[PDB]
Amino acid sequence: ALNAAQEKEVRALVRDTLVSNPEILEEAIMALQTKKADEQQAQFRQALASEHDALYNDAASPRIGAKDAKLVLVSFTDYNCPYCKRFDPLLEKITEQYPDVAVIIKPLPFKGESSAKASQAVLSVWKEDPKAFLALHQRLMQKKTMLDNASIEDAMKSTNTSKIKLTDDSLKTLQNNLELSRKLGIQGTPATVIGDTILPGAVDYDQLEIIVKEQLAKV
Amino acid sequence: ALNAAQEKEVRALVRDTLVSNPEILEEAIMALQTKKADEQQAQFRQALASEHDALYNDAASPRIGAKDAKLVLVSFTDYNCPYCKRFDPLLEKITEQYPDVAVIIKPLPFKGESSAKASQAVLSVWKEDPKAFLALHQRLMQKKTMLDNASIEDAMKSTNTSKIKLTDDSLKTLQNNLELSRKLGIQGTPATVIGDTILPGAVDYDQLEIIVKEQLAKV
Amino acid sequence: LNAAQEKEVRALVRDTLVSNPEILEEAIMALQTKKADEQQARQALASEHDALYNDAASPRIGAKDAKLVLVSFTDYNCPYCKRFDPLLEKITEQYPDVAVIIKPLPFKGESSAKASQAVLSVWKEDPKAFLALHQRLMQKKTMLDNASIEDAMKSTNTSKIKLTDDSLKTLQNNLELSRKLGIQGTPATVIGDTILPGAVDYDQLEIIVKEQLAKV
Repeated sequence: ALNAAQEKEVRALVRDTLVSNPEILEEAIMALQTKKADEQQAQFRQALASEHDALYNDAASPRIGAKDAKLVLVSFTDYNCPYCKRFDPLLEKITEQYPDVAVIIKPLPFKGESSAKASQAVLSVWKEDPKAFLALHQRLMQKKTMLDNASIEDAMKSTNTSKIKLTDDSLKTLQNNLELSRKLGIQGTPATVIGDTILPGAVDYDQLEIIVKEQLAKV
Repeated sequence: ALNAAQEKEVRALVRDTLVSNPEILEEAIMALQTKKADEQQAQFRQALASEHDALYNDAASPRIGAKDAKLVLVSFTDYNCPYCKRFDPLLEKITEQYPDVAVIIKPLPFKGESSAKASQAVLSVWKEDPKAFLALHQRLMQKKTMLDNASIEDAMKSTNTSKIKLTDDSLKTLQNNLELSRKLGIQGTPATVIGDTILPGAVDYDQLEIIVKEQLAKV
Repeated sequence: LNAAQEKEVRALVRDTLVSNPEILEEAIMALQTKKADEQQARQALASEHDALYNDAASPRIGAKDAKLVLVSFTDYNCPYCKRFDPLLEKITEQYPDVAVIIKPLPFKGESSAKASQAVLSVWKEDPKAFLALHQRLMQKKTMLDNASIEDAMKSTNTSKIKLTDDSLKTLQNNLELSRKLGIQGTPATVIGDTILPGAVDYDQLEIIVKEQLAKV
């Protein structure tokens, strides 16, 4: 053992050490990144059921894939999130390889104004010209640099959506995405809803393919 | 209480433990998501506790399944609700496949006049002749268009309950269900209490099996 | 100290966190403000001068006394990074006055963090072997996994080198760095006072390097 008083001082040092040096946390996160484990969460079934219509029946939420689809994934993502930029082509590839599968995008504004603006832009484009959304979506994901208004205008120009107005209705959609994320325990991106579980972060295509196939099976 | 060299060393052992063993972090994350999920559900669970006798001990509320079941679902349903019609067979299937599980029906007058009349009919049947309840319950639930005077009467004719009087007392039980739905936050049908969670809509058999199995284990 | 007590501290770290998730929620909050403190889209590369150019743990391709040092933020699993790396190398080959520092990033997932651990670990212990492993991992056309990484390290005489936990500290520093410079994707190359935001034609790259080299 060790002094019953020393025990409680170690417990406090665990708290003070982590909160004061978040690089410790971020390195621990880096360490967890090297472990190939899907960290699927089932803590939120009730909340997912309770929010079914907000997840899957919101016409303002862009869709990649078939409206006909048998399985719909919900991607909570941020156009400025580096892991998001890399995880999205995997999600896209699922819909290409499994046409029975579609992905609903829920953009989030976590990394600031330009995230909010990009979110606004794609949501607006989706509402006015659904078929032009995917190109703009991809173009934003390809930006290697922190977005700003200039680089968003460029993305819209090179994807012929520059003439589409960013609307106020789209911001209501964005605030829904946010409150919805709040309720599903989603505090980081990318988070992916696949049936009853949430995939709290990005995974390898191999792991994603298996998870889709298992849920695509259940229906 | 603890020297400076050991404070210095407990602090360094925080970083090392977490970075060397990311699994600790993963546990801590799950623990947190569980905390979140539980806190978001606390109001609902308090209500479930407060309305326990109205939920589980009202002899006027019909039951499908063993009176001594280990687990009792509570189905808030409406005979004119088309999703209730798709879902009810799944709830029945659970009692068929899992004899330790029973379902209590809470009929609701949500969709209109014939919803109140249909609820009154099955509640009235249940109390006079419980054995005769289920065939009528099934029959009304099978009807595809909204019920009216004639189809409720035909439903009772084909299930030999036509000669059972629809009581005023049966309406006390109906009003009780309304009260119960308000206090539990049930603002639509179907809704199912399963242990300490509530399914707020129709879900496929598999997803319902998983919740029932899980809640059955915790007993 | 005291090896027995040290065992308990380790188990306390786990039990304290798992039994009180609120500590983790504070810590994430603390991390949030950290990421806020850093994020920023002729600005921040200047502040981050020592991080950029004087990290011993950061691998270098080219002369140690080079007059121009490009900084390559890159990912071993990123196809555009795989195609662009040979071009940055060719620059050092054709312009021995130009060196390239490598900042591996984990953006494309679990193998990217491992590939990054391997090269940073090899650079600390066996710097002579870094370049061979770097090109090897960059020349694989499939997603890295544990097998192809081990296979790549055998081929380059580095299979006896442990992938350290300390190299993750460096990998997290690269994450910090890219936040402060507004680098959200790969490849991205720092050249003088400007950041080249993707894969470009060699001819284009050459022109920019040649001008910055003359600015010195």
